[PDB]
Amino acid sequence: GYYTDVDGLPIQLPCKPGTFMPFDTATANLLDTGLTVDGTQCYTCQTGT
Amino acid sequence: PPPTSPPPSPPPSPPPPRPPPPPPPPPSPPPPNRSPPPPPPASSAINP
Repeated sequence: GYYTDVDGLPIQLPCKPGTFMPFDTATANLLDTGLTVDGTQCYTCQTGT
Repeated sequence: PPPTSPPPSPPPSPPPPRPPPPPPPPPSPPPPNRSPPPPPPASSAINP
């Protein structure tokens, strides 16, 4: 659910509304194939969500 | 009568020892790494 951009983050920040982070790159539901979820960027929710 | 023969000289006194020296100060610390590296541009879009 959460994400961390910079290094010295004490607690992992939660994803803001209208965004979603899947558990893994291949265990997502609606992700354009040309991207992956390293864990530092919370992707935007696809059209019709 | 001739006087009694004088006695020989007595031994010299013992000498004192020498103390040890204090430790020298620690070496000067080096300054930190040479500046930051050049900034990155940033790439692409990052939009799903």
